[PDB]
Amino acid sequence: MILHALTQYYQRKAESDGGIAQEGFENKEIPFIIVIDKQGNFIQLEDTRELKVKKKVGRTFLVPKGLGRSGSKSYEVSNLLWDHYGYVLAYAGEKGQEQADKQHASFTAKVNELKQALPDDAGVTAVAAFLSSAEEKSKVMQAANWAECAKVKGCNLSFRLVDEAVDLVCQSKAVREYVSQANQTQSDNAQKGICLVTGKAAPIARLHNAVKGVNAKPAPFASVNLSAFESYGKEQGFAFPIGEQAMFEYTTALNTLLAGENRFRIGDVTTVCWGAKRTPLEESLASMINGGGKDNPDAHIDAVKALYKSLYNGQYCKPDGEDKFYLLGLSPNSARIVVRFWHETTVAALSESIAAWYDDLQMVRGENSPYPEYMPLPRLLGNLVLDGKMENLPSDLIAQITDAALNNRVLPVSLLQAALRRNKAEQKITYGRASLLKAYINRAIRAGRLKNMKELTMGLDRNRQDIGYVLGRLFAVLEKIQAEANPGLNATIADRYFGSASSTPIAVFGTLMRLLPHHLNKLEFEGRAVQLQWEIRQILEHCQRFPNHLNLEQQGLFAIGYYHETQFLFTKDALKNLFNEA
Amino acid sequence: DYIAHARQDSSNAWHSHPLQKHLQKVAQLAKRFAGRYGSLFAEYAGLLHDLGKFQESFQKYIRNASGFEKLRKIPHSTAGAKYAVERLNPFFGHLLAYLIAGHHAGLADWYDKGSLKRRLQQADDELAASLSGFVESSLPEDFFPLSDDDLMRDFFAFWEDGAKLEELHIWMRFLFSCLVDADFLDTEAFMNGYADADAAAAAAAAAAAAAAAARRYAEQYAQLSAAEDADKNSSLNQERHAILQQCFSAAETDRTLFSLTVPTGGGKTLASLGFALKHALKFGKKRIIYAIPFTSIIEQNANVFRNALGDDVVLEHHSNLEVKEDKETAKTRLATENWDAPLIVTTNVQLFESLFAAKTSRCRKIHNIADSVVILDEAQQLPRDFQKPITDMMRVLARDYGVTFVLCTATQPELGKNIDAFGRTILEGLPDVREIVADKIALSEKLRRVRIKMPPPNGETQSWQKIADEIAARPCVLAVVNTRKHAQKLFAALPSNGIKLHLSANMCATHCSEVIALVRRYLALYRAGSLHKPLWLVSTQLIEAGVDLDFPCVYRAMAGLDSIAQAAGRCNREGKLPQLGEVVVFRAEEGAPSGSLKQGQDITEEMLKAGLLDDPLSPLAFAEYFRRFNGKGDVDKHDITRLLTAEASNENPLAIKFRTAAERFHLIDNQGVALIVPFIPLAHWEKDGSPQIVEAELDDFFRRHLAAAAAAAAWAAAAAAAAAAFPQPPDNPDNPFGTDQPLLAAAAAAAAAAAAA
Amino acid sequence: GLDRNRQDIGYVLGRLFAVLEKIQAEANPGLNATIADRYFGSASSTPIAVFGTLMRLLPHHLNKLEFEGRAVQLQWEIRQILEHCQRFPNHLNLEQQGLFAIGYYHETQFLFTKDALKNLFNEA
Amino acid sequence: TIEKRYDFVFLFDVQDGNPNGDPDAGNLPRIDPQTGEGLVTDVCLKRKVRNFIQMTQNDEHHDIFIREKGILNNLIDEAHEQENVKGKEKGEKTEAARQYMCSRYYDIRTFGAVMTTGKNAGQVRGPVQLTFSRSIDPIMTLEHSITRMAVTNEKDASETGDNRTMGRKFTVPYGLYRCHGFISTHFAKQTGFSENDLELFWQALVNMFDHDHSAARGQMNARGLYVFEHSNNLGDAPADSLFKRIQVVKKDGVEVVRSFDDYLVSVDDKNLEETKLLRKLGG
DNA sequence: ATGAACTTCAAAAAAAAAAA
Ligand SMILES: [Mg+2]
Repeated sequence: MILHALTQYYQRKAESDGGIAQEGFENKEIPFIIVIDKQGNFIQLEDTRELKVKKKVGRTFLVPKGLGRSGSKSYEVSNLLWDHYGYVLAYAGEKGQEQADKQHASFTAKVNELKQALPDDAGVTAVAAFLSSAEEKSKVMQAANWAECAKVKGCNLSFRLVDEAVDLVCQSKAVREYVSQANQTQSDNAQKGICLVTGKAAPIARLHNAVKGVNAKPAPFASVNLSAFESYGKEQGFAFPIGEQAMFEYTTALNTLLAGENRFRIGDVTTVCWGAKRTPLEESLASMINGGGKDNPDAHIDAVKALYKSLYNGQYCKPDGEDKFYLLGLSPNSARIVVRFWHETTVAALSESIAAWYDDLQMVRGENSPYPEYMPLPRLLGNLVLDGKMENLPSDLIAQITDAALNNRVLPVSLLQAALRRNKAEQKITYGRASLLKAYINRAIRAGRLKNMKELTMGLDRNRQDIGYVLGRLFAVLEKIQAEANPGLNATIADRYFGSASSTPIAVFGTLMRLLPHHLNKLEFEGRAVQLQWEIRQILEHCQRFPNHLNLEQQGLFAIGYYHETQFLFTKDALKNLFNEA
Repeated sequence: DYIAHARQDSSNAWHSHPLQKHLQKVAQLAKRFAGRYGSLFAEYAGLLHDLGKFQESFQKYIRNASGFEKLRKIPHSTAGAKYAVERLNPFFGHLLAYLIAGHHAGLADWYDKGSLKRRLQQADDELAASLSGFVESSLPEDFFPLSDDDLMRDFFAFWEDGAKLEELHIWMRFLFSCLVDADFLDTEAFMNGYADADAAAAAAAAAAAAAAAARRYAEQYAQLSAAEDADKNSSLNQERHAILQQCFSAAETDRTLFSLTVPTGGGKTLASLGFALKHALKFGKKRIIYAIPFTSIIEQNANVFRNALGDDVVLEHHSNLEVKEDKETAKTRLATENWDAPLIVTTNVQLFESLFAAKTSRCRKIHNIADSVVILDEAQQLPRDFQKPITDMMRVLARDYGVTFVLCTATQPELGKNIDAFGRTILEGLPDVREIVADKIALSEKLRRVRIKMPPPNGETQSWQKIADEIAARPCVLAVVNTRKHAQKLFAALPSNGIKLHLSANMCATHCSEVIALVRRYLALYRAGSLHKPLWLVSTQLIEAGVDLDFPCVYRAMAGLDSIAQAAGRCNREGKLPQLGEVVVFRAEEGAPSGSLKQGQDITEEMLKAGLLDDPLSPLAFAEYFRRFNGKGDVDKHDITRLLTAEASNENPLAIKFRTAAERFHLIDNQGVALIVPFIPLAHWEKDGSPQIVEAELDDFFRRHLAAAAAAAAWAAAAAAAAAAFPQPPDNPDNPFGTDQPLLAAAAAAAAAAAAA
Repeated sequence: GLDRNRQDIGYVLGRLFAVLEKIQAEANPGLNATIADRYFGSASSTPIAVFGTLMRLLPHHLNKLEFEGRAVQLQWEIRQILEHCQRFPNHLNLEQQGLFAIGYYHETQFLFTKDALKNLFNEA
Repeated sequence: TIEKRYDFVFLFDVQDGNPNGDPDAGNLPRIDPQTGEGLVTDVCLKRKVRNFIQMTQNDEHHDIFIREKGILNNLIDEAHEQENVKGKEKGEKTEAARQYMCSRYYDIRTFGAVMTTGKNAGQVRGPVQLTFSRSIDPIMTLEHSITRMAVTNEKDASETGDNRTMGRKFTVPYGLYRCHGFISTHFAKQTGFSENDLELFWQALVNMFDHDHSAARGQMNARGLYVFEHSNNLGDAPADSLFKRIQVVKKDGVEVVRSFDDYLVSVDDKNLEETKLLRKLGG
């Protein structure tokens, strides 16, 4: 199902007119297309480049498929009419001649044996007269932009004769048919059966085709080539007898999705997501749709793309799915492709890890809270960072919190450590440090990494007995009383006592609570002083002694307890109510 | 109650816009706003556009924020959208919810950015509150009929044979325009105190800058036709009339999608309007839109159109937008937020960007594009990067929106017929475009302003100092090199013998227009009398933007015929020269940096070396250039035609991405950053101020002559918000790339009188 | 949340100060500067400093208590606390520093829980 | 550079004051909480030694890497404006900068300094490493609430004319902090920290409290500086088998201390002379 | 001759909230 779900959208995108390589071809990224006249005579070396900031090498021309050269005598293979600045010009940037001239001795051979088998084309007779020139090819090096194709190793030049103007020599409706004939005769006399993917006879394809976009080089996604990965003496592709017509389909299915908008990194794991076979598009809804509705394979991938993007957008919505999205989360090994994810499941089922991420991360917010309901990871991790989210450690943090969030894994200790660092370093617990600590501690509980404690809740737990959480609440009420006593404070007992009330409660809370009677005295509403003192009595009723030192477990609680109680105090009528029910 | 809009009256009173009549009037207004398209369909979003305004909370915020009966920012757009999605249909509901929940937050995506799927699922509580408000006091239960069976009519009255998915987004934006126009025209009919828009309340001439539409045609365009034809009868006006005699015969035929193939000086700006207002009167077209790639031809058409039609010509530079005030702007400029004027002339980056917009403000116009005649002058600069979305939407608009896109560029945009590579229809473009010129090719030969000389077909490249000597040999040489750095190199290669004038994007738009104005009067001295000092102008694509320069001879770097045509337009502009001007293309050093520019040369080169470009100003060679050009970059850049293809599934029907396909829809690819380098433009020394932008060419250079001794200062950047005075800043920026910044540490005032650093 | 038999001198002094201020704040409830507002800072740290004076000051609050039996109520729990206080410590230990605030608010809760003192007294 | 390795016990006391306020804890003195014993950061005594050297030396080769308007990258960039502007080849440019910052700044030559910051000046460990100073007995931080008859910005000014901002003055009624320190020879070789700089440091340790007085410190003194000078660059004896020779206890019958006369500082120089000196520099 | 050693292959890939 890993590949029959790729074959079964090649057969969908090839039938949704989405423009996928048709049965013999490949959307190869040809950077430095060659222009020739009708009888040779190199005209121009156009570069079909200029895309995303790393100038990806060429407009994807859907040219005859890359033949997977890959060998010591790699020169013999010679892709049909597009290959290489070493195959087209015999120019070796770093490979040396006789490893580029023998390439050109075979690329010219390939073109010519095409020309004999495909005459009166004026496109291949042109290039076959351009590949029997040795001078116009020399003129290719003396081109205006040749110096920029020599810069890109493995440049793929291809032969657009002039007077076709978009259509390559390998695009004419004879080379197009030749490839549709050279992938229907030569790749049909091979090992007769039987398909792994489709199950049909469909002659077996040894050498699956170089799935591009995963690795540093197009690597054969399914490729058993070492002395023992071969199971039954099957030798490299008969270990997995996938037909040529099916091998091509899923290879060019990955190739487009790793080159399309389907590709997106879940985290450090480039993933191709495509909608499964959509339901028959119930009649009423299909009444308005013309055709009617078509199963565009990559249609609602956004639902899943904007699910993992929701972890950074903070725009997570609990989804109701039943629209199943294939999500093949491949990743490079070295030059194999490691399927790290495979999910035919719905986006609702995929969300169960981000939902648990944004439910373990749920934290109290008052009214008109400037904080998002589900707080974006970059803005969430920005509460761990020095002052702006780029220095949060790209290996135990932003790159691992995401893996701990995308997968409902345990948030690393490096959050308590980092979130606590910032709690007592910014001298305040931003929503985002309280929320992130709530997520850490909830998952530490759920993993049995935080044994005695019970999972935190959104709200303040006017309970919880936790010698760190209740002192966090105590600090929250103490600082609320101070900020209620002195509205404009320059050094709240946060900014002055937090670093040691969080981590060392006897050092401080024995002296915060001498400031406390004075703060209560200064409350202009003495009844408000009574209410706040009542709740600090309630808070401190759960406390039997300020601990000498708060474990890393509880300084997270302190921060969570602080934020819980401080958003309880800044609730509409919470303290007035809770006081009035006593 | 319920208080749709709380306007603190100018008399320190407070008037309440009753949400009853607010929704009723908006629906009625955006029932006429849509024609056969969404007449009763857009109203069902007009009825609902501010349903959430019924929120018991919002009826505590609009009071709190607007000071009615004495700060939370309560959402209200989503509630009407959720109401729609639950009541009408999963299709029609989401269709209508795009409009509704976007009506203030801008058109939203279903998934990616500002996702509707999120907002609706989170609108359940908000919809409960707002619907409780709706039912609580007033508003008879059959006030929101949302009659899907009746609403199925105007959907199927327009979507004959079902809803095309790949262009269902155009309603989602056009009917969105109907809603946002109606709500804005009604909120600001109450933010100004008229309590109505469609009626004489905001139809009063003091409200929204009314302008004559069809009566003015017979008066004033016929006036300037007669007063221009009777002026002269020479080698011109015998073909200018030959243009605007078939441009007038072309208005009869239906052919909803047209194109004007007229070269420079052939009544391009006078017959494009001429065809439009004859095809506007005929085919019930209520508006004429005239779109320009750059805000330079915008001036040359503002002047011409006002000289034709007085003051009706409404405009938005979108870059300059000069800062004159007091009801000449901000009254007529209040009529161009939505183009509710018969003759709107702006750029096809405030047309198409807005015509493909999602933002609430930008989207108010697709109303007025539909059932108009959009004219695209210099349309050959419609970005091939965004050529597929632009051409599909203009094709759809032509097909069923009653528009007539006019491609009144010099050569043509080959905006596709079906440029299909294998079987797939790449850029499924405009079907059967009529060249309103009877003979496209021979007329460009008949109206050939300049004979052109390409570089030798071999690969030899003329050197920078070589072409410096070449242009030193003849006077008044425009020299348009491809890069700003090529402009610096050419300016660093010219002798001090003659005046060398540098013009690259390393300069400021006001300083730019100053340079063009002084070049214009230098040319005038060359014609009327003579300038003994040699004249030339080192330039980049800036002169390529239709600036009125009559250069006898133009050497232009090796790049696209699109740009070669523009260079030729600056050579022998308006004629009055001897037999022909002389434009020569030089294959400069390394050329055409990257992007569309490098593909520009790689096409123009690949023709002259291959037997094409026999006359590389003929339209047949130009269409060949564009035919090559489209199909050489991705004719659809980032995704846009795929983003807006409606993508209907039973669970998430009609999941168009809009703020994804508006944010990614950037015609101006302003890659990098924009630095403002203060070049003191000029001053009248009459308590000066006066950036003097559009009278630079006339007022300054008639009082103070061309002797390069002008002294005047105008300092800006008061560092105040002021909500205005913004076009003294980035009216004067320059746009280095991100590569040129870390090699500069800011080092202000380093931008010289010829360019920046 | 009150360990009436804690014996932690900080905690028993906190309890003692809580009842002392309870009496002061029942002696005259309208009080600008209760002994929390004027004495707590050292009662929590230097119990010998105040707690001597706090009990010069205590019988007079017990007199000022309007409900003469409420005075017995509160004096009884002062004695209940002071059984656990063999001496007012010179300087409260840091553990005891914090436990004094613990005691203040534990015993303050115990006093402001409705029937607790009146009940717990009646089991003596 | 020095050719002996030193391990010193620096007993310094505070009589009525805040030896080292914990910014994490208001300003109340740093305290080992679970034992109540006070703490005085190593950086605190390094600071007062810095203040002493900045006080007395007043000359180049003994600067301090310094007081408030002490943007450290300014001094570091001064290092890169030296003989090693270009001639030291960025790799060892930072090492030549270290050698400079060590030459000029006695702070850097003696204690280390993280100067990798501006025009990177390397990373000096510093031969002299004071430890934290844990008071022998629990400091009974008094936290003397004080008063000011004046306020600050007219936002905390009283709604009547009576301005006052009582504030708090934490004092240790007595604490005999004990700072173990290590003059490591291996890093004296790195910084050029010499026996002259070391005698400066011993003077600084003895006299660093006679000069760094505050309303906060009240009265701090240097009750003893017992320096164990090993024969080798290496350690003749383990450092803590030496520090246990300076046993500081509260005397026989003091419930808790109130002066150095309440501590017996028994120095056991009986057998350390294996190859090694004990010099009672301060006590 | 079989299986390690080696030689070719190919030339990455990049994001991320408002708020009506
Ligand atoms: Mg509204």
